[PDB]
Parts: sequence; C-alpha cells; structure tokens
Amino acid sequence: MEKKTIVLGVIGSDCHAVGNKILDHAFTNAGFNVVNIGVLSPQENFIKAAIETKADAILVSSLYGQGEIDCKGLRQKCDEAGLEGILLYVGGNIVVGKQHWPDVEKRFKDMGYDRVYAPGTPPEVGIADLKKDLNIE
Amino acid sequence: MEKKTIVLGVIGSDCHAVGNKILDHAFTNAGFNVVNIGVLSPQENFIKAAIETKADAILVSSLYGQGEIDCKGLRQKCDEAGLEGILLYVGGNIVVGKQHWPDVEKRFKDMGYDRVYAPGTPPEVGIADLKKDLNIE
Amino acid sequence: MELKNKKWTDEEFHKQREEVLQQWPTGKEVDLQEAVDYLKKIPAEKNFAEKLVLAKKKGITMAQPRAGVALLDEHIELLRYLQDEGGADFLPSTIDAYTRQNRYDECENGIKESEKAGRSLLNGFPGVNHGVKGCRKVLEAVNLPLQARHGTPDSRLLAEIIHAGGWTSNEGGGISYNVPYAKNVTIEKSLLDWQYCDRLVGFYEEQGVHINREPFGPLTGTLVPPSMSNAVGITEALLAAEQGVKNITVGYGECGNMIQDIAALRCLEEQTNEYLKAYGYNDVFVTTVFHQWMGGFPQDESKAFGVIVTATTIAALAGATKVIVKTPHEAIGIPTKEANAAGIKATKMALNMLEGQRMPMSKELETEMAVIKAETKCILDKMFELGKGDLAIGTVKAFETGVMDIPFGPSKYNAGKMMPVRDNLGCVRYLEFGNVPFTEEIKNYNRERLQERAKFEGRDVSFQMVIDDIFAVGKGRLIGRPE
Amino acid sequence: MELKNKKWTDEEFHKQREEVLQQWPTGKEVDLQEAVDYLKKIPAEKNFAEKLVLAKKKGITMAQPRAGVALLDEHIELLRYLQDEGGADFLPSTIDAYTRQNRYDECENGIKESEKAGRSLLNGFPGVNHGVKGCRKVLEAVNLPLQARHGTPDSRLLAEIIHAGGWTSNEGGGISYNVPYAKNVTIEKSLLDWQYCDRLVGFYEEQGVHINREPFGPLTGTLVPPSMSNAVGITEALLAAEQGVKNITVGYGECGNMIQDIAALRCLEEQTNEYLKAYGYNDVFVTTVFHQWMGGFPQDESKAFGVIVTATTIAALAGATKVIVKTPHEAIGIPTKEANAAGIKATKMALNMLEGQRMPMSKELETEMAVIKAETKCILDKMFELGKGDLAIGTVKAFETGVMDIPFGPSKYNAGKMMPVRDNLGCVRYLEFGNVPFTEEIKNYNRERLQERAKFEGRDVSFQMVIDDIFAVGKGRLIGRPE
Ligand code: B12
Ligand code: B12
Ligand SMILES: CC[C@H]1O[C@@H](n2cnc3c(N)ncnc32)[C@H](O)[C@@H]1O
Ligand SMILES: CC[C@H]1O[C@@H](n2cnc3c(N)ncnc32)[C@H](O)[C@@H]1O
Repeated sequence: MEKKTIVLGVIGSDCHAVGNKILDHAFTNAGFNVVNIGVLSPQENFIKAAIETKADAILVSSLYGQGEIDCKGLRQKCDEAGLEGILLYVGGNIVVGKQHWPDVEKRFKDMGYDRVYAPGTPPEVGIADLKKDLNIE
Repeated sequence: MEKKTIVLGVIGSDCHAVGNKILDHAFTNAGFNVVNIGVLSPQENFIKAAIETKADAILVSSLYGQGEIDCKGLRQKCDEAGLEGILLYVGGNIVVGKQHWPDVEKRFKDMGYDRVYAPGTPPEVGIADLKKDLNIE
Repeated sequence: MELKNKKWTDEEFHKQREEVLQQWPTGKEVDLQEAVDYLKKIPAEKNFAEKLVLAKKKGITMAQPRAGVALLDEHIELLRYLQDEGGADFLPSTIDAYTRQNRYDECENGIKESEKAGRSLLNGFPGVNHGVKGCRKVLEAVNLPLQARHGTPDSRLLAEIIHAGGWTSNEGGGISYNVPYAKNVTIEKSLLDWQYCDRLVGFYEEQGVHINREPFGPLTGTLVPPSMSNAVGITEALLAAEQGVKNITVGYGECGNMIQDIAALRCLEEQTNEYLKAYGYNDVFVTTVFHQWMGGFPQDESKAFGVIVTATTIAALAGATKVIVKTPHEAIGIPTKEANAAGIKATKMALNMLEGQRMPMSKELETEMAVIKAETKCILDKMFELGKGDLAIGTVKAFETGVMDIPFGPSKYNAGKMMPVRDNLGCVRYLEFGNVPFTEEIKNYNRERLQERAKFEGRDVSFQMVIDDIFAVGKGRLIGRPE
Repeated sequence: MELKNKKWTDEEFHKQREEVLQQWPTGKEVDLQEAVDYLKKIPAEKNFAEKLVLAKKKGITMAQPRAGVALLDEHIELLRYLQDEGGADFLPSTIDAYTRQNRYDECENGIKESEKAGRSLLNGFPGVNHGVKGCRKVLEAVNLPLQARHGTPDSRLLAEIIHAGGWTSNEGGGISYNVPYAKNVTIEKSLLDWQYCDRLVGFYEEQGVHINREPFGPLTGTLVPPSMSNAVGITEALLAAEQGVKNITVGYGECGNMIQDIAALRCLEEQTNEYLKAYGYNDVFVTTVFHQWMGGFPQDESKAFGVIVTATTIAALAGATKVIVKTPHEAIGIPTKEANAAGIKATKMALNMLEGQRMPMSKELETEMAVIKAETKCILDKMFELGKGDLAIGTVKAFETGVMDIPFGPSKYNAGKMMPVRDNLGCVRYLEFGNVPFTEEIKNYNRERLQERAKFEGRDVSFQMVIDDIFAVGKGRLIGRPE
C-alpha cells in the first residue's frame, strides 16, 4: 500500500488504551503513518495533529460510551480549521449500551462521520475501508 | 369417616419415577389414600384401579412430553366405565417443549381434565386444589 | 437362552439375529455384509471410536448434546444446527420413548401427528421406524460421529438398525438401560438382550469395524452415590468386553461436590481398566464421559447456565473425555435448537477457558478416591461371590438381594432400600445402607460425614433431608438446607 | 504538601477538607458532625464493613455487580432491580467517567441530555453532582450496603460526598485509580490525594463509624501478572492503614488458570496480613475480592456465561469474600438491568452450587504460591529500598525506574517496559522483564514455563503471542493458540 497519514486517538474523558495500541500496530503494519495522540484526547488535539501532519484521515476511537456526547461537532471544527473533506472514522463502543445498530450508525453519520463502526470491529475492516476511501487498494 | 382415595400414576411409556414417589409421600401425608399404580401405566390401569378402590380422583402425571398423545380419551373411557364426574388432574411436563402455558392448559381441559398443572408445580398446590374440589378443606 | 458371562458363539448370535430382525419390517434393511462395507467407508472424522482415541491422545474434553425429533428432515436440520451453530464435537440421536418400549406402532402414529402439527409430538427420533435408510440419511447429512442415546431395555433391533445405519456408538447396558427405564423387565432378560447389543459390536470389531459402547453412568440421575454408580459401570464394561467390545466409554453423573466428582470419575476409569486387565481383556480402549447435573434444574435460564458451566468446570478438571450438555430449557421441556446450541456454546467456552487444566492431587482427593474404590470393591466382590465367579449371574442375584440397589429406580427388581443423602459439604453419602455389603468402617465414615450436616443444620439426618436435596438445585443451591 | 507515608495530622487534614469541599457547590452539603450521626443510624445490614465481617465469619462468597446511570430515580430503580430480581449481596454505584476526571460541568450537561433522551448518556452515576442529598436517597431506597465503584485519580470530593451520603465503602487507591485511569497525573499527586480518601475513612473510624476500602486489584484488566497486581494491592493496603483505615478488601483480577488464580488470591490475602502486622497495623480486618475476567469478552451471550460462571467457580474455590459480577453485555455496552440481573443470578447459582467447597492444597498450588510470594517480595523489597523505608516515596521511585510497571497502563508515569504473556497452561508470566527487580532464578522459571508454550505451538514466544492472548477470550478460548 502507498503511504498515507492518519491521526489516531481516544476521545474525551475515555482512558481505554489497549485497543489504541492494537490499532496503532495494525495500521502501521498496513503501511500507514500513524500519528497516535493517545487517550483522554479532546477534539482540538485531533485537529492540531491532523494540521501538523497533513493527515488524510482522523480515526476517533471511543470505548467508554460517552462518545455520543464527545463526538458532536468535530466535523464543523475540522471545516473551520481548513480540513474540509478530511475522512472522519469513529469506532469502538461508541454509545452507552447495546442499541439498534442502524440507529447508531445514522446518528453518527448525521454528526458528519464518514464511517461508523460497531463493537468488536477488526482493525482489518477499517484498513480495507481506508484503502478504498483513499483509492489505494 | 371419609378418607378420600386417589389413583396416582405416570401415563403411557413414561418411566420417570421420582416425582411419583414424592407425590405419593405428599398426598399420603395430607391424609389421602393413595393408590399408586406407578410408571408406564396405560389409561386402562388408571381406570381399573379407580373402579376397584372407588377412587374420588385420578391424578395423571406425565413428565416425558408424549402425554399430549397418551392423555387423550381418558375422560371418555372413564364415562364408559361408570366413573362419570370423577376428578381428573394432569400435571408434570405434559407437552413436548416449552410452550405458551395458557394454550397448553386449554388443550388438556378440552380433553376432559378438570385441572392441568405446569412444570415445577409443588405437590402442595395439587393437595390444596383437591381438598377444595372434594369439599374437605 | 441361559444367562452366563460367556461370549456367544457365532451360531448362537446368528440364530438370535434372525429372530430380532423380524420384529419390525425395517429389519429387512439390515444386511450385515453390506453394512460392514458401508461402515468401513465412513471417514475417521465421523467414526465415534476413532475420534474418542484422538480426544484421549490430545487430552481434550469433547462436548456432546442430546437431540431428537420425530421427522427425518427436521431431525437432520436440528443436528446440523447443533454441529454448525453449536459447535458440537459429537452428535447424538436421542431415541423417542415409544421406541424404547418397542412400541413402533405408537412411533408411527406419532410421526403422523407430528407431520400434521408441524412440530414433534415424539420426544425423540424413532430410529427403528425410520430404518437403516433413514439413519444413513442422518449420518450422510452431518460431519461428525453419530451415537444412539436412549434408554431401552430391549435394544436389539435398534442396535442392528443404527449400526447398519452408520452410527458408530450405542449407549446403554443391561443394568443402566433397565433399572432407570423399566418396571417389569427382569435383570436376567435385560442382561441377555444387552449381551446381544455387545455381541453385535463384537462381531463388527472382528471384521475390523470400530464401534464405541457407552454404559449409562447417571442411572436415575437422583443422588446416586459414586460407588454404586461406578459398580454398575465397571460391571457393564466387563460384560461388554466379554462379548468382544473393544472401545468403551464409562460414564458418571455429576453429584456436585467437585472433589467427590473428580474422585468418582478417576476411580471409575482406574478401576475399569484394572478390572478389565484382571479378567484378561487387554486390548480395550477406555474413555470417560461426565454428565452435567442430571437432577432437577432451576427454571430460570441464567441459573441454568450456572449449573451447566460449573458442571463443565468439574468435567474439565476431572480430565473427562466427553461431557454431555444440558440446556437452559431442562426444567421445562425438550430444548429448541437455539436453547441446545446455547448450552453447547457455554459448555465449549468453559472447556476452552480451561484448556489443559487438571485438578492436582491432594490429600482430600486421595482420601475420597480410597473411600470410593473401597466401597465399589465391596459391591463387586459380593457380586462375584454371589455368581460363583460369573458376574452376569452375580448381577441378577445382587439385585435380588439388594447388594446392588439404585436410588428411586422404577424397576420392581430394584430393592429400593438403600437411601442416599448429601453430607455437609454436598457429597452424596449413604443414609440407609439396606443390603449394600459395606464393612463397618465404610458405614461409619458415611455416618460421620452426615453427622456434620446434622450439627450444622440443627436437625437429625433424615428422609426429609433427602427430599430437600432432591429439590435443592431447582430451588437455587446444591444442598437442601432448612428454609 | 510533601509526600510521606505518615498519618496526616487532624489539622493538616482539616485544612485540606476546607479546600476540597469548595471544588463543587454540593460540597456545602457535607457536615462531618451530622454525617457521623447519619452513618451511625445505618442498620448493620446496610454497612459494608460489617457485612464483610459477617461474610468472612460464615465462609461465604458475596456477589456484587457494577451499575450506574445518569438520573437519580432511574439509578435507584436499577439498583432495586439488581437487589430484588438479581439477588445481589452488595450494591455498587458506578461513577461516570466525567466525574472521574473532575469535570462536573460535563456531568451536568450529561444529566440534562439524559433527561431529554429518556436514557443515560453518561456511563455512570454523577455522585458529586447529585450531592449528599442524592446519595442518601439511593441508600434509603435500597436494603443492602452501598459502595462507590469508579476510577478517579482525584477522588477527594467524591469521597466526602459519598461517605456523608451513607455509602460505607469506597473503592480505589493512589496507584490503581491512577495508572489504568489517567495519562498525566503524577504518582506523587495521586498518592497524596488517595491519602486524603484514606485519612477521611481514618477520621470516621476514630468516631466509631466503620467504612470499607477496596484497592482496585485488576488494574488494566489485561494480562496483569499476579505478583505485580499483588504488589500494588499490598502497597495500597499499607498506605491506607497508615492513614487509619481498619477494614480493607484487597482485590485480584482473574487470569484464568484456576491454580494460578487461587494461588494469587491466597498469596494476596496472606501477604497483606503479613505486611500489615510487620509494620504494626494490628487491628485491620482484611477480606478479598475476586473480579471475574476483566479482559475482552466474547459477544455471544452463551459464551459470556461460560466466562462468568467459570470465573465464579474459581472465586468460590479460592475462598474469596466477594466476587464482582460480569454480564452477557460486556462485549457490547453498559448492561441493561435485565442483563445485569442475569449475570448476578448465574454467579449466585454457581456460588450456591459450590457452598463451602474450597480448593484443597496440592504440590502444584504450593509451588505457584511460592513463586508468587517470591516475585512479590522482590518488588516490595525494592520499593522499600528506593524509599529508604518510606513505601510512599518508594512507590514514586519504583514507577520512575520501572520497578513497578503495569501492562498497558495509559499513564505516562508507567514505564511500559514489562510485557506479560501466557504459558502453555494459560498462566500469565513475564515475557519481558523490563526493570522489574527479579532474581535470575525467578526469571529462569518464567522463561522455562514460556518455552513449553513455544514447543507446543511451534513458534517462538513473542509479542504476537501477547496480541493473540489479548483477543483469545473474545474469540472463544483462554490461550491465544495459532489459528
Ligand atoms: C431425573 C430425570 C430423568 C431420569 C429419571 C429417572 C427415573 N426413572 O425417575 C432419567 C435420566 C432416567 C430420565 C430419562 C428420560 N427423560 Co428425564 N428428566 C429428569 C429431570 C432432570 C428431573 C425429573 C425429576 O425427578 N424431578 C424431581 C421430581 C420430584 O419432580 P418432577 O418429576 O418434576 O415432578 C414434580 C412436579 O412436576 C409435580 N408434578 C408432577 N406430576 C404431577 C401431577 C399432578 C396432578 C400434580 C398436581 C403435580 C405433578 O410434582 C412433582 C413432585 O414435586 C427432568 C428435567 C427437570 N425437571 O429438570 C427431565 C425430563 C422430565 N426428562 C425428559 C425426557 C424427555 C426424558 C426421556 C423420556 C427421554 C426420551 N426421549 O425418551 C427419558 C425417559 C424414558 C421414558 N421411557 O420415559 C424431559 C421431558 C421433555 C418434555 N416434556 O418436553 C425433561 C423435562 C427434560 C427436558 N427438558 O427435556 N430423566
Ligand atoms: C479492559 C477494559 C477496561 C480496563 C481498561 C484499561 C485501559 N486503560 O486500557 C479498565 C478496567 C481500567 C476499564 C475501565 C473502564 N471501563 Co472498560 N472495558 C474493558 C474491556 C473489558 C475490554 C477492552 C479492551 O481492551 N479490549 C481489547 C482491545 C484490543 O479491543 P477494543 O478496546 O474493543 O478495541 C478494538 C475494537 O473496538 C476496534 N476499534 C476500537 N476503536 C476503533 C475505531 C475504529 C475507527 C475502528 C475501525 C476500529 C476500532 O479495534 C480495536 C483493536 O482491536 C471492555 C469490554 C469488552 N470489550 O469486553 C470494557 C468497556 C470498554 N469498559 C467500559 C466502561 C464504561 C468503562 C469505564 C469508562 C467505567 C466508567 N463508568 O467510567 C472505565 C474507564 C474510565 C474512563 N475514564 O474512561 C464499557 C463501555 C460501555 C459502553 N460503551 O456502553 C465496556 C464496553 C464494558 C461494558 N460492557 O460496560 N475497562
Ligand atoms: C431427562 C432426559 C435428559 O435427556 C435430554 N433429552 C431427552 N430427549 C431429548 C431430545 N429429544 N432432545 C434434546 N434433549 C433430550 C433431556 O433434555 C434431559 O436432559
Ligand atoms: C470495563 C468496565 C467494567 O465495569 C463495568 N461498568 C462500568 N460502568 C458500568 C455501569 N455504569 N453499569 C454497569 N456496569 C458498568 C463494565 O460493564 C465493565 O465490566
């Protein structure tokens, strides 16, 4: 795969870290330059990193359930920061509790996320989607 | 005096015996004369015992699920043997599989059983029902 | 035929075969020469005896459900679901109760009623009515070895049909498929009819066809003391080996105290091998099966999983070759395929969470094993004495005299005098000995263990404790403590 | 304030209290005089410390779930359901993650959004925002003792509110509620702030109010070697006792090998008592809590019960005072009250199926206990050396030098050099030692155990195995075997 840069982080007041280490490992192995801002990351940290590194995509991980709050407004802040059209992915355990997945997916797509991932998504699925979205399959 | 007599057994090709021993114990302790014909009992064995002992009730236990077949026609055979209005109870695990209980209860009442009991029924419930039905409570 | 613990001659067996095959018209589908060739073409992955050898070699516990419905297509769909969605390692076909009583007329009516109702009104699969043709269709539709699981005093025709049908294991024995399953069948007759079933497997093994036999350990499923259960299982293994059986799975039903259960299964396996070799059966491959709790279940499905998975943990740490899976519908009725797959998935998850783990030896385990072996030897020694060296005759006389006595057995040939009950740690003990031929040392140990329960509960040991223990698990606990 | 392992004076503590209570307006509801009277009116059945004493005396394992939602009435309805339908023995109130980061402004917004949405948008109960009044309403609505369960580096105000609210246990510690739960908090600062929480319990004990403290054993829930987990728990128990805490539950998270887990819990309890007495704390009542599998869960609910109930069996045979209940929704999201009650019912069924049963001693268990105690002693010895006898200073320097090192901790003050992996029987071992101060003999044993896995799997032990082990249970097995 041709080299591209992503920002990777866990949003909000969320301290879950193991999935972040695995995602970094997997996307690096797939050929991406992973800019990993780590856990407990406000939206601004994702945007600062994407600007500094000219990132092609921002992968927001959210495990603790309060991402439904934390994730609102990221697209708008990205637009205002000059990142129009950047890919925004969100995945993990992104709402509080088991819910009807089509409802969750629409709720986050309506927030401006390009792709929205359910619990237990293998990193390989996001890698394949990213290659397709960046046209580097 | 007025010691009441019941015929107790397990119907058809059913060999389950522990509940029969417990029911015999419980109804005996409650003051009934228990005529226990045991397991693997065809309908005719319940009727022959009811005639010879002038039983007030027949308690049909059916654990193995094929009682929905075996239990049909007992009331009619009881009428034809001169046991009109004898009390007929059926309980245990009387149909094959978990089913909607009100539907099961009606199907067995439609066969002529006076009372129909769900899985796990305590003997004390049947004792109380029988004392009420025999006006000896 | 006279009962003796002696392999039937080829001529005797053939004479019996020609009588047995006439008992239903599907007996005409049984062609022994053709069946041998059919069985030899079954891949090793679908041979029950050979897969048991593999499990033993790899030190893994295999999971096997119970399952059966009246109609052929529905039964195949059920087994495929347990295989694919459940992940079963072995497949059953549970025979319906009319077949078990040789009432194939009632099987046929049940088939008709099940077609009309769109659901099974039989509690199992009528293998004799479906014949060799139908049993082969089941085998050819699945990818796992198949075993007849049932409870049949006279299983001779059934065995002919299911083995010619490609099913490479038959469960049962002349004691364990009589006393829990019959009222009026003499021990002598069921032993004779199970000699046929064992002798048929002996014929197949002499042709090079490997077929497993599994005596039914749990018996009545109701507080059976390990030493009485194990005496039955060792007996049925010995009687099968004499007729030529070479691959035997001896079984044990969970009592619930983990150390007692592990002691029981280890003693069962060790003494089965010891007795087989002592009597000259030197080429018998022995495996074990642990049955998850065979007594009354709680109705709540979450509580049911608590029983299923604790049972599986005991089986895994005991080193069982096989564990039989209960479902969350146990208290209510024949499980749906979904409830059955649920039980299998929880069971296999537990097994995989315990991979390679075994209970290490302890003084507590060593003590209980010595108790069980000594109790079991008392019973077997007396059986051999009563039979003047012949174990089959000794079994008949043991039941006549109460030396062997199975709790709550419906058979009128069962004495019904011995009474079991749990001690203060939940171990099943002997409350009343009847004529079980124990020494005073053995009886006194049982009494000492039970006195601890009297002291803790503040009531005398009694039949009321037995009743409490019969209901305890369905009410949420192992030991029937006072309310 | 300077960090020293020395009980704060009454004046220093009061000065800190007056600062802490100003951190949110609900701090005005805390009146220590009035709260002592309120606490002393709580029935013994609803006091967490006193019920732990009862459990220990009766030799039973108590089951406790996790639970919490944004709104007060919904939270009360949830706890009542877990109490009544679940049968819980202890009740939690799990604090939301905004509270854990002291962001009470975000709690307030989350409360409002949850009211609008008709469901909790917070992942727990915002106890600081609900204040003493809200926390008392929770206690007054339930019939069981209440404990704050959370993960908060700076829990000072939370502790004031929940204890004045009648909750008679607080979970956490200066290591275990920092390193798994924070990225930028110094070890010195979290130790100082947890000295406050311990010193508050110390004040209450001085008034005759008994309040339990529970260090968070499982840490990151991801392959934490028992000796490192136990070193943390013993440390937090010692640091709590110095501030006056008298009732302590030390915890351990299941690794999955039954003997290792039982060894771990027994070593934890034994060495906690040994160290407390060695340092002069002679009136501390110590209990244990076993956490059901804290790693990734399988999503299939039947497989989840396989994990829940095997974990419970380990806890029961370990003699744990308390077991923390997982639910079938673990892989997906915060459990419904029904899924939580399902987990509690399966757990308590398993406990009751094992009443009084304990793993007996074996050579295998004795060997593993010696390994764990020796590894733990290496770590604690070095901590005391680095601190020149002061365990609090020694903890700071141990983290600075990688002597104490928690797998996968987000804290930037965690070295992240030690690497765990399972051996061939599933025991968690040390793959890379980093700066953990083990002797060559201790390192050799880890290496020899791990080589057995390399031999069996035909691959060198490696970080790929660690990844495999991180995913294994969610994929259906304990050990990450090659696909
Ligand atoms: C122990 C047991 C066995 C033992 C029985 C030993 C023996 N001979 O007694 C063994 C292992 C041998 C056995 C065998 C089989 N069993 Co069975 N067995 C059970 C089990 C686990 C508990 C039964 C028990 O003894 N309970 C304790 C006693 C005290 O309670 P009870 O029997 O339920 O009876 C009480 C109540 O029902 C009530 N009651 C009962 N009858 C009546 C009648 C009246 C009028 C009243 C008021 C009350 C009442 O009071 C009784 C006393 O408290 C149940 C499942 C469960 N309950 O968890 C399955 C169960 C009964 N078995 C079942 C089956 C199908 C079989 C077989 C028939 C298999 C087959 N396909 O052929 C065979 C029997 C062969 C034959 N010819 O019938 C099924 C029935 C399925 C269905 N109805 O849909 C059950 C429900 C399991 C299941 N979920 O699939 N079994
Ligand atoms: C281990 C664990 C912990 C550890 C974490 C240690 C640490 N610092 O990392 C501890 C015990 C400390 C912890 C704490 C808590 N936890 Co936790 N935790 C877990 C657990 C059991 C496994 C997580 C894990 O590491 N999995 C292994 C890694 C490899 O997988 P992963 O994290 O799922 O990530 C993978 C996939 O999700 C996917 N993925 C993830 N993000 C993305 C993004 C994209 C774009 C893509 C393509 C893929 C992708 O790929 C990742 C790599 O394989 C899960 C439940 C489960 N999964 O069984 C709960 C879970 C995540 N925890 C949960 C909660 C609520 C908590 C707390 C927030 C409690 C609270 N009320 O505050 C706290 C954390 C406090 C805080 N400030 O956030 C909830 C979330 C609830 C919800 N969403 O409804 C869960 C789901 C449990 C539950 N069912 O309730 N937890
Ligand atoms: C006490 C009979 C035991 O065998 C099981 N069993 C008997 N017949 C069937 C059957 N036809 N399908 C599934 N399980 C069965 C039953 O669930 C119970 O566990
Ligand atoms: C990795 C967090 C662990 O704690 C549990 N947990 C955290 N918050 C809650 C909560 N609010 N309700 C029920 N359980 C919870 C969660 O299910 C998982 O087992």
